[PDB]
Amino acid sequence: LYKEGSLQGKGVNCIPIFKRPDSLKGDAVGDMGFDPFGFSSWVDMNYVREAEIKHGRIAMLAFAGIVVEVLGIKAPGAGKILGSSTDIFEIHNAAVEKGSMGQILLWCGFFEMTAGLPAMQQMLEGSGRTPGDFGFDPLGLGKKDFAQMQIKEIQNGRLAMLAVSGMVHHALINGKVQGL
Amino acid sequence: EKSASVPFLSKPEKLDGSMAGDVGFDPLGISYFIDVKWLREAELKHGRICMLATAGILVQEVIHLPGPAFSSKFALDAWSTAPRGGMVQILIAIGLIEMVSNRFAITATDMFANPNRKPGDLGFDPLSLGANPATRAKYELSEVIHGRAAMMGLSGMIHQMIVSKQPVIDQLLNFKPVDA
Amino acid sequence: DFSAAVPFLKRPSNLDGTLAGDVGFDPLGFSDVFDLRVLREAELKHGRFAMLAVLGFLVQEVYTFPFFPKMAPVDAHDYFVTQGGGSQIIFWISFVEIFGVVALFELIQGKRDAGDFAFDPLGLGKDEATLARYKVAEIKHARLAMIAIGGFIHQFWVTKQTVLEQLG
Amino acid sequence: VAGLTPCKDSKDFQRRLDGSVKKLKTRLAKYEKGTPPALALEKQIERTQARFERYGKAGLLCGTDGLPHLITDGRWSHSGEFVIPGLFFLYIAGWIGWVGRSYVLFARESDKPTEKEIILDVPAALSFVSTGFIWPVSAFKEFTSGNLIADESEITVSPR
Amino acid sequence: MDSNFLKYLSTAPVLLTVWLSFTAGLVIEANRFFPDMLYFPM
Amino acid sequence: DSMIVFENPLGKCGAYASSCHTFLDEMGDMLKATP
Ligand code: CLA
Ligand code: CLA
Ligand SMILES: CC1=C(C#C/C(C)=C/C=C/C(C)=C/C=C/C=C(C)/C=C/C=C(\C)C#CC2=C(C)C[C@@H](O)CC2(C)C)C(C)(C)C[C@H](O)C1
Ligand SMILES: CC1=C(C#C/C(C)=C/C=C/C(C)=C/C=C/C=C(C)/C=C/C=C(C)/C=C/C2=C(C)CCCC2(C)C)C(C)(C)C[C@H](O)C1
Ligand SMILES: CCCCCCCCCCCCO[C@H]1O[C@H](CO)[C@@H](O[C@H]2O[C@H](CO)[C@@H](O)[C@H](O)[C@H]2O)[C@H](O)[C@H]1O
Repeated sequence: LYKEGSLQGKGVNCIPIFKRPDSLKGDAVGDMGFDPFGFSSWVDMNYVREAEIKHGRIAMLAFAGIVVEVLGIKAPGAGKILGSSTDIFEIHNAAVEKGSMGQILLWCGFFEMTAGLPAMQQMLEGSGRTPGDFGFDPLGLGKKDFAQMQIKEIQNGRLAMLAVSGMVHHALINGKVQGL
Repeated sequence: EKSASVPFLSKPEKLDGSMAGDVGFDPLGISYFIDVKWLREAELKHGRICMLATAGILVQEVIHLPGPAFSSKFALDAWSTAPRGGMVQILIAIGLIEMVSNRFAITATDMFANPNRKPGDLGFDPLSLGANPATRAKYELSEVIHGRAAMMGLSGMIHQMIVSKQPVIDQLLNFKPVDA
Repeated sequence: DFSAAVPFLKRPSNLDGTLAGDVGFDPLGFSDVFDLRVLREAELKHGRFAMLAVLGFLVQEVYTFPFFPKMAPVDAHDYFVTQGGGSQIIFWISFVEIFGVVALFELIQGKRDAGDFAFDPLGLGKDEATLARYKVAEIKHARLAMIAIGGFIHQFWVTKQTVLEQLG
Repeated sequence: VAGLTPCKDSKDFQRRLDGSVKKLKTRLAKYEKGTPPALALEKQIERTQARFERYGKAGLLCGTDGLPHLITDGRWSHSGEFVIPGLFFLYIAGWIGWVGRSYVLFARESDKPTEKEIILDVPAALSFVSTGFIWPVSAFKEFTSGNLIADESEITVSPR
Repeated sequence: MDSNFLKYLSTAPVLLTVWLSFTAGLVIEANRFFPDMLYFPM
Repeated sequence: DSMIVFENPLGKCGAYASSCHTFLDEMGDMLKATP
C-alpha cells in the first residue's frame, strides 16, 4: 500500500470518532479504518471493493458529464436532435426518448455481462485479480506507481460519488447543480 | 448449532447441508417428519413447473399459436378459451409422463425404492449438460434457486392478475392501483 | 432477602437479579407460577412494540407520507382498518409471529435467551460490557415506553390533541 | 323425454320457482331497504333464481310434481345424474379403504400395533394417504401378486 | 414442541375430530362456492 | 393462413414519463402527490 501506516493500512483512522474495526486488516487499498457498522465481518471483501471501484468510476464519469451539460458544451449535432436544455433531468428524458440512453444501456450491459461479471466471478472464486482491474491502461500511465494510482483513483471516485449526489439534489432543490 | 438463514432458531437436524440451496431454513421442522428426499423431489418438481409457468405467462402474452382459441393475452382467459380437448390431452400426457419418468414408482412408499434413485433425478438430460462434475454443483444450485424464484413469481403473477384483471406486462405498463 | 426495589417486600425466589432490569419487583408473584423466560419474552415484545409505537406517534405527528391522508395517529388506525393497510400490517406481523412461535418453543426448550433474536444488523453489541449496558438500557426504555404510549393514547382520547400540540 | 318432460319448459317447475320467489318477496316486504335482513332476503331470491335457471339448463327431466327426476339406468344422456358422481365416490372410497388397509398392515408389523392404532404415527399415515391416489392399480397388483386374498386354510373359522 | 404433546395430538379422538372438521369444512366450502349441485354438469 | 401471432406488448409505452401510466409512473406520482 502507498504510504502504508500513514495514508492507509493497519492503525490508520481517517475519523478517530469511530474505532478501526478489527476486520479492516489494512490489506485492501483505500483502507483508512472506517467501517463503524462492521460490514467487513460478513461481506465479501473483494466483491465490495470491486463495487466501490465501479461506483467511483461511474460517479467520476457522471460528474464530468453533468458538468459539461450544465456548462452547455455539446457535441456537434447533439443540440439539434436532443435540444438546447441545460437541465440534467430534461437532457436525460430527451435522450431516453431519442434512443441514446437506450443504446448506452445496451452497451454498458453488454460490457458488464462479458467483462465485469466473469471477472468478478473469477476474482471471488480466487483468480487473484486486483479489484477493479480490467487491464485498461492503453496509455501506460499506471506503470510508474500502480499503488499510488490505485489509492488516488479510489479517493477521487469516493469524492466524485459524494459530489454527484450533491449536484443531483442541488439541481432538485434550486435547479442548479452547483446549489450555490 | 444455529441455522444460518434464521440465526435465533436452531439448525434443522435433518438438513446436513449436502443438498444444494441448503441454508438451514426449516423453521416449522417439516424435515423432521417428512423425508428430505421426498421434500426435495417435490421442491424441484414445483420449481420446474413454476419456471415453465412464468415463462409461459410472460411469452404467450406476446406470441400465440394461430387461431382465435389461442389468441388470448390474459392467461386466466387463455385457460378457458384454449380448446378443452387439447387441455385434457395435456393432462393425460402429463399423467403418462409422470408414470414413465418415475418408472411406475410414483408413491410415497415406493418412489425411492431403488438406491440409485436420487431426489429430483428423473433421468432427464437430453443434451448431457450435467455430465461435467465441475459445473454440476453450480447447475444444481442454479436449478434450486430458479425453482424457488419462479414459484414466488408465478404466485405473484397469478394473484396480481386476479386483482388487476390484466396481463402481467400490460399491468406493469398501465398500472392502476387497487380500489375496492 | 427483601427486594432491592421494595425494601419491605421479600425478593421473589425466581428473580435472582441475573436478568437485565431485575430489581426484585414482582409483588403479585407471576414469576412463581409462570416461566420467567416466557414472561421476559412477553415483556420485551411489549416494550419493543411500545417504543416503536411512541416513535411512530411522534414521527406521524410531525410528518406523514405524501400519498396518505394527513391525520392524527389514533384516527389513522380506524382509517387504515377500512383502507386495507392495517390488514397488511397485521398479516405481516402475524407472518413474523409464526416464526416467533417456533422461537418461543425453542426458548422453553432452553436453546434461546428470552428476547434474543440475534438481530444486530449494524453490529453495535459486539463487546460484552457495552452489550450488558445496552440490555439494561433496552429494558429500561421498554418499560418507560410501555408507560408513555398508554399516556399518549389516553391523553389524545381526553384532549383530542396530539402530544406535540398539547405540550404547548 | 324418457317418460317425463324437460324441466326447462315445465309449467310446474315455473310455478314452483314463482312460489319460492313470492314467499321470499313477501318476507322481504316487511324489511327496510338496505338493511341486513333485506340484503339477505334479496341474496336468497337471487340464489333461488340461479338454482332454478341452472336446473333448467342442465337438461334435467321434471315430472308432474314440478321437481327434477333422475334417470339412473345407464343412459349416457343422464350420466351426470348418477354414474359420474358414483365414479367420483368409488374413487374416493377406494382411496380411503386402500390407505386404511395399508396403515393396518404397517401397524401390524410394529413393536406395539395397538399403540400404533390408538396413538397414530401420522407421518406414515400421511404417507399412505398420499399413496392412495392410484389405489385401483395398486389394489389389482396386490390381488394378482396374492398379497390381498388370504388362503382358506389361514383364516380362523368357527366349527360347523 | 413437546413430543408428549405431539403424541397427545396424534391420539385417535383428536385426529378423528380434526380430520372430520377439515372434511366438513371442505364440503361446506364446496357447497358455499358451488351450491345446489344436484348433478355433475354435463 | 395459420401463422404464429406476434403481438407487441410495449405499444407506445415507456418506463417513465410516457403516455401510458406505468408502475414507475405510479410510484413517482405518489411520491410527488399532494394531500
Ligand atoms: C444491463 C446490464 C447489466 C448487467 C448484466 C450488470 C451486472 C452487474 N452490475 Mg451493473 N450496471 C449496469 C448494467 C448492468 N450491470 C449499468 C447500466 C450501470 C450504470 C452505468 C451499472 C452500474 C453498476 C454498479 C455501480 C455496480 C454494478 C454491479 C453489478 C454486478 C452485480 C449485480 C449482479 O450480479 O446482479 C445479478 C442479480 C443477482 C445477483 C440477483 C438478483 C436478480 C435480479 C432481480 C435480476 C437481474 C436481471 C438482469 C440484471 C437483467 C439483464 C439480463 C441480460 C444481461 C441477459 C454485476 C456484474 C455492482 C458490482 O458489484 O459490480 C462489481 C456494482 O457495484 N452495476
Ligand atoms: C354424497 C353421497 C354419498 C354418501 C354420503 C355416501 C356414504 C356412504 N357410502 Mg356411498 N355411494 C354414493 C354416494 C354416497 N355414499 C354413490 C353415488 C354411490 C354409487 C357409486 C355409492 C356407492 C357405494 C358403495 C358401493 C358403498 C358405499 C358405502 C357407503 C358408506 C360407507 C363408505 C365407506 O366406508 O367408505 C370408506 C371406504 C372403505 C371402508 C373401503 C371399502 C368400501 C368401498 C366403498 C370400496 C370401494 C372400491 C370397491 C372396489 C368397489 C366395489 C363395488 C362393487 C362391489 C359394487 C357411507 C355411508 C359402502 C357401504 O354402505 O358399505 C356397507 C359401500 O360399500 N357407497
Ligand atoms: C434442464 C435441461 C434443459 C432445459 C431447460 C429449460 C427449458 C429451462 C427453462 C428454464 C426457465 C423457463 C426458467 C424460468 C425462470 C423464471 C423465473 C426465475 C421467474 C421469476 C419471476 C419473478 C421473480 C417475478 C416476478 C414478477 C412478479 C411476480 C410481479 C410482476 O409485476 C413483476 C415480475 C414479472 C418481475 C434442456 C431442454 C436444455 C436440456 C438439458 O439437457 C437439460
Ligand atoms: C382502544 C384502541 C386503541 C388502542 C390502544 C392502545 C394501544 C391502548 C394502550 C393502552 C396502554 C398502553 C395503557 C397503559 C397504561 C399504563 C399504566 C396505567 C401504567 C402504570 C404504571 C405505574 C402506576 C408505575 C408505577 C411505578 C412502579 C410500579 C414502580 C416504579 C415507581 C412507580 C412510578 C410508582 C387504538 C389506539 C388502536 C384505537 C382503536 O379505536 C382501539
Ligand atoms: C390418431 C388416432 C388415435 C386413436 C386413439 C384416439 C382415442 C380417443 C380419441 C378421443 C376423441 C378425440 O377428442 C376430441 O374430442 C373433442 C370434443 O370436444 C374435440 O373437440 C373439437 O374437435 C374438432 C377439432 O379438432 C372440432 O372440429 C370439433 O368441432 C370440436 O368439438 C377435439 O377435436 C378432441 O379433443
